[PDB]
Amino acid sequence: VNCETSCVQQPPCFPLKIPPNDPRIKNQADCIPFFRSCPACPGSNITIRNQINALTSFVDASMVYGSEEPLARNLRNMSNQLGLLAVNQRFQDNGRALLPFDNLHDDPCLLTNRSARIPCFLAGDTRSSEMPELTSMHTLLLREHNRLATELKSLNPRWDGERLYQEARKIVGAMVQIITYRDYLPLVLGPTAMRKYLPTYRSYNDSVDPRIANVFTNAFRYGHTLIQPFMFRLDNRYQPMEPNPRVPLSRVFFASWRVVLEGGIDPILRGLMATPAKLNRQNQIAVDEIRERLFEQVMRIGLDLPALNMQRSRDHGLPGYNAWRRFCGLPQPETVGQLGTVLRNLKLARKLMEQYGTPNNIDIWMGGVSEPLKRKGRVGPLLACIIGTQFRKLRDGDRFWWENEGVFSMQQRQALAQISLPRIICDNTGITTVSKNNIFMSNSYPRDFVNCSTLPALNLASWREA
Amino acid sequence: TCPEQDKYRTITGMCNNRRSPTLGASNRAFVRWLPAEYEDGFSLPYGWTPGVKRNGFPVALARAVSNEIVRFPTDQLTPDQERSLMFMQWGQLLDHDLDFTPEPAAR
Ligand SMILES: *[C@@H]1O[C@H](CO[C@@H]2O[C@@H](C)[C@@H](O)[C@@H](O)[C@@H]2O)[C@@H](O[C@@H]2O[C@H](CO)[C@@H](O[C@@H]3O[C@H](CO[C@@H]4O[C@H](CO)[C@@H](O)[C@H](O)[C@@H]4O)[C@@H](O)[C@H](O[C@@H]4O[C@H](CO)[C@@H](O)[C@H](O)[C@@H]4O)[C@@H]3O)[C@H](O)[C@H]2NC(C)=O)[C@H](O)[C@H]1NC(C)=O
Ligand code: HEM
Ligand SMILES: *[C@@H]1O[C@H](CO)[C@@H](O)[C@H](O)[C@H]1NC(C)=O
Ligand SMILES: *[C@@H]1O[C@H](CO)[C@@H](O)[C@H](O)[C@H]1NC(C)=O
Ligand SMILES: [Ca+2]
Ligand SMILES: [Cl-]
Repeated sequence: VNCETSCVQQPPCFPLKIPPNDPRIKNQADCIPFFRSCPACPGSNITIRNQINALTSFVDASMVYGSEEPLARNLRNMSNQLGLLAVNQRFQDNGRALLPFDNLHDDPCLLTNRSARIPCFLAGDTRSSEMPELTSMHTLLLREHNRLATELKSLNPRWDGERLYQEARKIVGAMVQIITYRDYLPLVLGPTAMRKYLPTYRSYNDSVDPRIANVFTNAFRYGHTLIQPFMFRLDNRYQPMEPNPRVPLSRVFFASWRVVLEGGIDPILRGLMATPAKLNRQNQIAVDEIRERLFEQVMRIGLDLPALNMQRSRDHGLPGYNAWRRFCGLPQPETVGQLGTVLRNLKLARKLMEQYGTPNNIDIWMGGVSEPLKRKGRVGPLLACIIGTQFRKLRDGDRFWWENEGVFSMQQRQALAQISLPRIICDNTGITTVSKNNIFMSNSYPRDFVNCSTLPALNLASWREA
Repeated sequence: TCPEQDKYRTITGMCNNRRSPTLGASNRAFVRWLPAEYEDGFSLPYGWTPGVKRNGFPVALARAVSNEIVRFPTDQLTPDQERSLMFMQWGQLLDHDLDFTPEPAAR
């Protein structure tokens, strides 16, 4: 149109307008770029506007393998019968594999460092290069597939390229499910909400709708409150790696060159393990690195992620705070005093009432992250409900869930239960000292760290087809 | 279509549910847990037309709400003593396994 360079409000542009006395954007004629999420039924008078999911809802490691067949076929190593994923042909991380470069028309990763000439990476998801911390996670999973496919070749020399790929895909897909539902989710929802929304798994239910809810796309953006203003990198002895140990986040966005040229995925992964996350507090919601300086290097102006979240919820036509409270079976505050009781914060309730006028109008993300966190959890009652309800549907409505009868054998499940994220790091990086379980809880060195020698690897003896 | 017996997942996600093979598959519409709330009832988002109130109250600018509620001094950050930054980063990685909402390109 462009929505990226213009402030005129015409389809499909819905740009964020600038209020008087803005701390950063002094020009009131300016605006924040915003494309409306394109509808599933374009230009229809009959159907209520709804948005599209480009990925598989299932926890099936589609961020690694892809959600479309042309893309999935391009991500594979098609040269041999080993069933590997394609690796970077120009650069390596100390002998270890890296994600292949993407051939894009307007490549944002080149704009981060102009003399570096390092383009964005190619993975199952298009956002792989958004931040080096995410890239490190993508690369780690790519190496895991290749490591598994190699060991499966030893156990079964009869297996061809197709068989080896699919079997390794099945394991990595199971690995992500285990780390999510055993290690991650209990620490998000807390013990109380974990038992309510995710009780013990029985078996596959073909009557459970496995689709992603529209609200979840905005609700699961709670993690934007956990983001630290810096990217942290440490050497093999877990000390601030020089000369850039504490890099501002506005200068790491799409900075794919920092992985290729400035060390590798090892210093980044050691940082994520030994650095505390940001705590969500009612007067400390989200840092200015994403609130003022989001994609500052690759855009005309820096974006406001929390504001983009609230704009998107309106774009998606999502109901307000109280409507989702009622949905969850939670009380709906009418007055400022009642909102204060719900939030344990009358000061915050006032500020919310100043903006919205009614708790009915509060954007889902805003009212969600505003709620006091559940005991031993990192979300309030409302977010726990939406996130919890979603992940059960993804579990019970998945025919290829790892615990389901017929997906794996008894000994295969018994071996798969032994996997952990720290162990995946041990097997695929040059790091010899990793976090104690739970990895998402362990954040201090050397108190919460153990050697890789004390941690056993995945036993693939049960995958032998004798 | 669908095959009566399969061993692995399809890339698109098709055939995971036998009775409705498009559920959970890529490039399909989101499911709604509540009816959508739009300015015109079906298409226009709230804050599109100036002066039009949502539920009897003026619509606040998303940036303005971000300025008054979300904004805080960076050096005042409270570090989580019980969570690692990997707790955050796995969240994004997992989010990118579940959903991506597409947008039109320019022009
Ligand atoms: C396989 O799973 C499905 C789906 O389970 C759901 O998702 C799970 C992940 C989990 O979250 C679970 O809690 C969910 O239920 C199961 O099928 C469901 O069974 C329940 C219980 O039988 C059904 O609830 C009933 O819904 C009836 C429909 O009436 C209405 O529907 C409206 C439109 O959506 C809605 O506005 C209303 O809220 C209401 O739901 C309703 O007539 C029933 O009324 C009850 O009657 C009981 C006595 O007969 C009584 O005790 C109770 O007080 C109440 O009056 C009841 O609410 C649900 O509709 C089913 N969902 C689907 C999509 O089929 C199934 O049980 C699972 N099977 C196995 C093998 O485990
Ligand atoms: C590494 C830190 C993170 C980012 C950088 C980042 C950025 C974004 C952006 C720009 C969007 C689009 C917002 C818009 O509509 O304009 C976005 C959307 C989503 N997020 Fe963000 N995010 C970072 C961090 C996280 C973490 C840790 C998350 C998980 C707890 C998380 C969630 C999400 C989700 C689910 C979306 C919507 C996905 C979709 O396209 O449907 N983010 N993120
Ligand atoms: C495919 O695998 C072979 C042998 O392991 C390797 O030499 C080659 O680099 C791989 N090809 C790609 C494009 O990843
Ligand atoms: C960009 O990358 C180059 C390496 O090609 C490096 O020399 C330079 O310092 C980087 N630019 C800055 C200042 O970030
Ligand atoms: Ca998926
Ligand atoms: Cl919804």
